[PDB]
Amino acid sequence: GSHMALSLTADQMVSALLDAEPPILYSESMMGLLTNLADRELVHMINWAKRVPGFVDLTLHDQVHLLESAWLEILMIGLVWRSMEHPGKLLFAPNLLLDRNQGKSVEGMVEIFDMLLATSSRFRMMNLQGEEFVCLKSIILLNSGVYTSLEEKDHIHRVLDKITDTLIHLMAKAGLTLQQQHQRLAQLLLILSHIRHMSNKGMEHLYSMVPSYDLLLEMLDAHRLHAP
Amino acid sequence: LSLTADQMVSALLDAEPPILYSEPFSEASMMGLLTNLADRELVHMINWAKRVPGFVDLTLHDQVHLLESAWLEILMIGLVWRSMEHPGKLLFAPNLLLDRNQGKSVEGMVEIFDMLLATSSRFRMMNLQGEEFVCLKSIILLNSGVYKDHIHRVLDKITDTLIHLMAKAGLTLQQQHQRLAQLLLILSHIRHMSNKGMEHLYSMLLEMLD
Ligand SMILES: Cc1cc(F)ccc1-c1c(Cc2ccc(/C=C/C(=O)O)cc2)c2ccc(O)cc2oc1=O
Ligand SMILES: Cc1cc(F)ccc1-c1c(Cc2ccc(/C=C/C(=O)O)cc2)c2ccc(O)cc2oc1=O
Repeated sequence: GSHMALSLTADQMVSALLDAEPPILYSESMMGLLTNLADRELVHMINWAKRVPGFVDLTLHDQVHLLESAWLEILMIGLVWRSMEHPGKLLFAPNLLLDRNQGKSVEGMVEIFDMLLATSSRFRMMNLQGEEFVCLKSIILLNSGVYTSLEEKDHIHRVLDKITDTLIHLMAKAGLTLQQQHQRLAQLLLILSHIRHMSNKGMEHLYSMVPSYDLLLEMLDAHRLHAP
Repeated sequence: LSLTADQMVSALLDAEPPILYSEPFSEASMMGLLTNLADRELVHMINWAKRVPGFVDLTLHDQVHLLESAWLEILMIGLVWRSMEHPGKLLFAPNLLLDRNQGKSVEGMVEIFDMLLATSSRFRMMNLQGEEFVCLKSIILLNSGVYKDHIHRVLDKITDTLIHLMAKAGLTLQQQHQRLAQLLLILSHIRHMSNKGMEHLYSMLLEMLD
């Protein structure tokens, strides 16, 4: 059978997102290594993205739009998640744990590094859970590009409300008061604005030294050819 | 800090800057007109910043950084608010209502226009209220240069304040959290616009604060 996204309970949404997680990939000149990693991560992101409840309900063209706006933020949230148990360090991959100082070997890279580090330490001191993380990553995929067919927008927003509900359930089951539930949610959603900022600074940097709409369309298209 | 939700709102409503006026247009004239308008609003913005509860308690360094980081986001949300009832147009001032065609007269400008219009169309579709608006505007000032325990206390207070307005208007407990989220996710898109806007402006405080 098939569960429509707007029918999911909070626990079924959490279970769907946890089950969709991509694996942690390994690293194979700093930049060449990072690009290869991202490239490989990308193929997996696509598989993940189609398992986000509500995503395949959209037109294909709308799917690519959302993925074109969100892809670098998604890479980044994952990076900051992996880096959480390693203060001062970015875990690009387990064989590629880089610190602030190595970052200074690439011009302008330290600033983004420091932004990424600060986001990671904020997640750490907030004690972000795995179950919250997956909610935030999905929110990113659905939200980044939604402000740039009226039924598609409404549907995307209704799925966003569902993940929000799911985040509130997690916080209520963790014992937070209503005030605390609202404040932590707000705090998590503001971190998302900073992740957007990081992404834009990241993109500026990449264009100055990248998946287009057309490649992501092709990669989305290619997914349908995968052997199950 | 000590204030109630009512007092916070009241304070925010009282601190609101005025709507300024602009002083047929060419490209260079339209941009001079927008520049001079924004220059004039920045003065009032600094003044409004100082009346935001919690802001002057920060160090002057933190006050300058937040404002330097957030000024365009603030200009932009004020614009999107003003333009809300004007489908397909940006109300930069009552005497400077500009349509999508008018923005095509400067290289790169129209892309930002569309993004501003979408934001504005989104606040209309949501029925953004004045009191919610002022809360969001203050969240932007406190959030945009944030990444310190004190900033986050004020933020939590504004969150609480937004929720109380929502409660006051009869929204269920689920509707409240849903709406709060929908609004703070708009803040992501406003940050993005600011970034795009800054990029374009490179393709060309200490006093009022101290
Ligand atoms: C650290 C950094 C600085 C930038 F300034 C731009 C991007 C990054 C960055 C990369 C590096 C990166 C390098 C190249 C590309 C290019 C992709 C492509 O060409 O398809 C993408 C990311 C990254 C790679 C893998 C990953 O899991 C997370 C990451 O998070 C980041 O913030
Ligand atoms: C529409 C736009 C496109 C850009 F690409 C950059 C900024 C804007 C923009 C401006 C125009 C603007 C033009 C010049 C300057 C400053 C120039 C300078 O200091 O030299 C600032 C704003 C603006 C002006 C007043 C206002 O209330 C809101 C506004 O919102 C915007 O998004």
